Amino acid sequence: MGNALTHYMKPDVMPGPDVVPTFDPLLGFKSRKERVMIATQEEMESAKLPLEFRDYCAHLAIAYQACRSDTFPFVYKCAHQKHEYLTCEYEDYVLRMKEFERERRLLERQKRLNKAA
Amino acid sequence: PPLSLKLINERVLLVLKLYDKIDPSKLNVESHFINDLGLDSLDHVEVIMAMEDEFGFEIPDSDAEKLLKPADIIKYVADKEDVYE
Amino acid sequence: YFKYNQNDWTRKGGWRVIHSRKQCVPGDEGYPKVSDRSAPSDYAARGFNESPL
Amino acid sequence: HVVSYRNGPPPHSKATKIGALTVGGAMWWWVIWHLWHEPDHITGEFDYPNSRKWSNTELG
Amino acid sequence: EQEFIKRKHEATLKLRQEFLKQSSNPYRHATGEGGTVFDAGLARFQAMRVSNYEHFKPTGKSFRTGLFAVVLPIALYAWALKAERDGREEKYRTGQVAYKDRQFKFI
Amino acid sequence: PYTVPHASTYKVESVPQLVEVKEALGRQGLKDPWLRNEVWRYEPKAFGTHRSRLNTFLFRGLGVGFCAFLATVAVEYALGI
Amino acid sequence: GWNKDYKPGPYPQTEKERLAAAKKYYLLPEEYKPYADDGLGYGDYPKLGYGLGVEAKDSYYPWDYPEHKRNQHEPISADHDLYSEDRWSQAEPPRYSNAYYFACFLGVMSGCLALYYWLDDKKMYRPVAAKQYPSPGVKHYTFE
Amino acid sequence: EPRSPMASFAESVLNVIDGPITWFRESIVEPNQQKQNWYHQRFRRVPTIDQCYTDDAVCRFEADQQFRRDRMVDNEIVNILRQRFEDCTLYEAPDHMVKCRPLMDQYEKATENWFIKYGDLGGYANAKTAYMKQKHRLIWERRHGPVGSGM
Amino acid sequence: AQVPLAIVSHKRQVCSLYKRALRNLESWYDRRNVYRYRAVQLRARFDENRSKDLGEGIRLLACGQRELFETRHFQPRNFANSAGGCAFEREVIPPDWVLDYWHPLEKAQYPEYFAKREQRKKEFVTWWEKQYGK
Amino acid sequence: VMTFLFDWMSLLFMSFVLMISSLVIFYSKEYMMNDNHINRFIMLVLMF
Amino acid sequence: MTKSAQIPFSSWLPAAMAAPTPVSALVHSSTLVTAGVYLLIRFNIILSTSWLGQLMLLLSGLTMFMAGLGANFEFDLKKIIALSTLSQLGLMMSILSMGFLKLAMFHLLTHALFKALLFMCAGAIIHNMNNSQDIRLMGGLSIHMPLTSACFNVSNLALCGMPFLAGFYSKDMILEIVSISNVNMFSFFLYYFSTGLTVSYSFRLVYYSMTGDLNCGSLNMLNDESWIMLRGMMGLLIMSIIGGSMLNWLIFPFPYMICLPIYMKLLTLFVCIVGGLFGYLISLSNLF
Ligand SMILES: CCCCCCCCCCCCCCCCCC(=O)OC[C@H](COP(=O)(O)OCCN)OC(=O)CCCCCCCCCCCCCCCCC
Repeated sequence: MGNALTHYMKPDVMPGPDVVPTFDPLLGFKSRKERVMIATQEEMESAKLPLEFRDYCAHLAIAYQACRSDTFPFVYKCAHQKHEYLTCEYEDYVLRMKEFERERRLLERQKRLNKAA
Repeated sequence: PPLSLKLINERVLLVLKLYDKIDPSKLNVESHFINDLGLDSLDHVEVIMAMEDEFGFEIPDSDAEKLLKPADIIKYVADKEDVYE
Repeated sequence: YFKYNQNDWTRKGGWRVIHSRKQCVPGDEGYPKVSDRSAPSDYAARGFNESPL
Repeated sequence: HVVSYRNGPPPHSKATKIGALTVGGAMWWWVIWHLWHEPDHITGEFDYPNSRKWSNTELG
Repeated sequence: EQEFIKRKHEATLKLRQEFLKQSSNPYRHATGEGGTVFDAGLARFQAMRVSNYEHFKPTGKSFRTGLFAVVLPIALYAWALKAERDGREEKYRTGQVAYKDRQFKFI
Repeated sequence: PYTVPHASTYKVESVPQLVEVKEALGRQGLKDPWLRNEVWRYEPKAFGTHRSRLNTFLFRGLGVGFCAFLATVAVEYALGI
Repeated sequence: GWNKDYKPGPYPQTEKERLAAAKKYYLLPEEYKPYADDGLGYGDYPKLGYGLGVEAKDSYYPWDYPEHKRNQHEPISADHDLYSEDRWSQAEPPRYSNAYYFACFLGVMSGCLALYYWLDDKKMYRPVAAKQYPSPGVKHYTFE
Repeated sequence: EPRSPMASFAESVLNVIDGPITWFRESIVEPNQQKQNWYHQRFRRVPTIDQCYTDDAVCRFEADQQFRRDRMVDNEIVNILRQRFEDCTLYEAPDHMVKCRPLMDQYEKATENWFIKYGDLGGYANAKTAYMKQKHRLIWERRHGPVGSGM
Repeated sequence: AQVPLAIVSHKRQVCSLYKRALRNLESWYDRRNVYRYRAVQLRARFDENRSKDLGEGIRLLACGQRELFETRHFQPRNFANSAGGCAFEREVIPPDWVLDYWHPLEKAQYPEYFAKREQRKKEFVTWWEKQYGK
Repeated sequence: VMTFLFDWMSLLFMSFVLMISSLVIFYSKEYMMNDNHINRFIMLVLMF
Repeated sequence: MTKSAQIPFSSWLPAAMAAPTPVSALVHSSTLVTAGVYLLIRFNIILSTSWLGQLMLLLSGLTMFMAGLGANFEFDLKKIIALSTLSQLGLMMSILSMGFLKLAMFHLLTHALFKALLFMCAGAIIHNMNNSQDIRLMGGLSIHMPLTSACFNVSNLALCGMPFLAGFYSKDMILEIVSISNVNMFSFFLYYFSTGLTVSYSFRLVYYSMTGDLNCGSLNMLNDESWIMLRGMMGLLIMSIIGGSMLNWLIFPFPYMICLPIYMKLLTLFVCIVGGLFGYLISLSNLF
């Protein structure tokens, strides 16, 4: 069982694994803010961040590396603000879930678009 | 470990007195297992296997035919354990 | 041996040490930093740039 | 190499019992200390959203 | 068949007493020159391993063993090597591959 | 083998497992001769029972661990609240 | 004793020569059994061993050579390498035939390969749209 | 500079390592050493196998030796370029997909040119064999077009 | 000074089948009470067939050996110190004449032991001359 | 080339394997004091 | 694959129980079984993109299933711990195929620590018992070895996944990162079942060797007066207690974020309790 089983059943309803949005944004025409980044590429390369961990909040990971190098090897003192970095990742994950859920609703709208004609 | 002949004698007579098909009386080291006692051909296999699970080594079939009394049982155990005192 | 008898460019058969770039966290000297030796000839010099020839 | 026949072990020394209580105390102290101070790893570090009762006006 | 087992047992007892006499000898040990007690079976095994050719005759079973054991894998393996190298040589000499997209440049 | 026991110190009726397998064999109508040989095992004084061995195995030193946990609670409140 | 003195001779073809060959190899006349002269046979050599192994022989017999499990003048088996305690010899006989083990193993492997590569195109996935990365020119928006 | 205790401990251990060796160099090894001069050995240009005659063997030796020496020189050309690419990979540890692509382009061009000059000659590569290879290759690019296009 | 004889009796075959069946039975059943109950059950199964004659006894012996081959455990319990176990012949003791090839300075560490060894060499050559002759 | 790598992964695993081997050898003296040539076992464990 | 004993070249470890016990500890715990994983940690860039990743994700999962079912059905202590090494290697190699070399290395170091202690224990048990290591012989060692039984308890629960141990800090992070990433249904079925299989054969080894009737034989020796073994036992015991605790804080410059649902997060603990009860209560033997 699972959602992939529904991907074997409803391909036009279920989006699938790792889907591109396939839609023009601002379809609801609300005030969607632009995701900006405080840090730039130069200090991102100076902090030796890998290509996988370059999210939209990599500066919290940069501050976590600063607190790691400030107190080493005793790195149990930064833990709470370490949790802060994880919460940013959690917020990013929520947005990903948001997009996926929005995707499903839009394909559901496409289903009644198939009932439009 | 360290063994002596009296410990082997005490162990063999103890586990033979624990056997219920033989009576605790009329049991001696020179007593024959076949005609002096009431054990049949199949109970000798149980006696030999009790010797095996006590002393920790298995006994072959022809050596089981060779042993007929507790005296050569003690001699057979003392041969492998190599006490000889 | 690893400080003054490294594999120089004049010979083959020393312990040729190649080192990676150290990371720079905030609180270090020159935190906005680009990697140096970005010219192509500066990689794997082994002391050729200081040669008298 | 002490040996006991048709019986259990000889009665152990003070050092082995004190060490056994030390091992059990250290292991259960570490376990209970980590269930008190960091109980967040067992349940989950963040609360999972349901993604079922989200409003359609927010998501468009 | 019981008397056959008894005769084999008597021969085994004679060979066992011969082994116990000869393997545990003071005077053969005391010379200091090492060696082996005289065993007929090891010598017969060694000379069977060395001098085996005189019992070999040209027979269709022996010819089939020598054909499908040695000559036939040599023939198919040489044919496979020749076919692969002929196809790769025709591809290499026709001009169907470039100097930059060529396998095994030794570089 | 230094301290061999007597033949009279082993009794079948002391161990309940030998009692229940002898009762099952009596229901079957048969008897086991070697049942007196395993009296020294399943002995409740030197060896433990099944329930006590599991409790002394899995929960061993848990009172000592809880006491050390309460000690760390007591000393950690003075340092960092 | 050399290789020319002690040597397997010709194939006997005679009951008297078979008896003399059995007397030569310390083998009882009923025991001796020469190889069939098919071109790859051994002329004047007994066919011994050839069971499921030398490990099938009992270790409780007082052998003169316990490292090979043989007597003193007992002749060596012809394929003594292949049937030795190193290779292809067992104590007990095997429970099944030789094809059963390979058949069960290849059946289990065929089933697991078919089940895994049938489910390769349908993989489990959490409800996550796409991982987000800052390539230049995304113009990507949040939900605020 | 001692930001963390681990870095301060590493600096202390590196100073304890660094002190006696530079003392032994600057106090013992660097005195009593004479100043001798050694030079990188330079070679003239012998005439190539093109000017050599068929029966001449005194000049085929010089052409074969300079062909072997040029093969050696190009071998550490390609080897040095490969070490430049590897040092690019180590120095740009999370970003070697951008910085090392032109260095990989020069390395691939050098390997292609090395195989065009020296490839398929074998173990016994004389100066005659590479010249016959170059003549046949230039004949093929005159008639049939470049190698790999077809024909 | 006897060696075992290669003949086998029907009593020997029934005894060996009983011993191997009980070994397979205790390899199948780990606990001692269950093993003793199944041993009395196997004792009843082997005691029920005592009254039969020789031919039916031979047929039942062959059927029991075949069935024990069918139900044989994949890892039977065996004693490690005996033959067939894991700990059988863990070390190989060389014969004592390598002690005869020691250095005299190496022989000086045990002089009483080597003098006792020389005395037992005289006793052994006397024993070999009176046992196996000249 | 004869090559050495010094990254954190290799150094950490190399330290862990050396610690494991030291504590197994300190176990192995009491385990193998009944053995004959313990020196053979320990030098072979060191080359391992 | 041939070095780390996978399908079908996995037969050389029950051979490797014929080695002496300290070098069997070194081989299975670290060194030769580990080396195959290290080369694939190096080649994870090729494996995460090629079809070799799918092939190893099938094959090491099959090694997990075979190893756990084997160690549930085997009656040999040393072979059971060799099958446990095989199950842990299959769990590590499967994680390696889907990237996650750091998680594979994190489980490798903790597995080397705890496995060695169990092998050092098992050998301490075998020395005190007559060499024979059949688990039907030793039955009641929880009283008779109050420190060896405690060390076996701690490292066995570390192999199980008792929470906040060195085994748990990497087994939970392996089993939840697979639950947030894309996984085949067969490989997702083979994972949780194998973790359940591991506490099943671990608690079966608990009931056989310990907490039961002693079945070894009429003459035996049993003591805990040896201490040269036990000092190294205490050293790896303190290391197995705080080993994943010191390592989780320094192997990860970027901690992996877990946002699973509550049932998939508690699935590994739930199958640990189900396999612990199922690997023990089935192993209880009564009459009839
Ligand atoms: C808290 C958490 C973190 C820590 C724990 C976790 C990580 C560590 C894991 C292990 C924990 C401790 C385990 C302790 C086990 C017992 C160790 C010990 O101290 O044993 C005693 C030892 C041997 O005693 P004995 O049996 O008498 O041996 C004969 C004489 N050696 O006797 C001695 O040690 C005393 C004599 C020592 C003599 C040498 C001292 C050092 C000298 C300099 C050596 C330099 C070597 C340089 C060459 C190699 C390196 C390049």
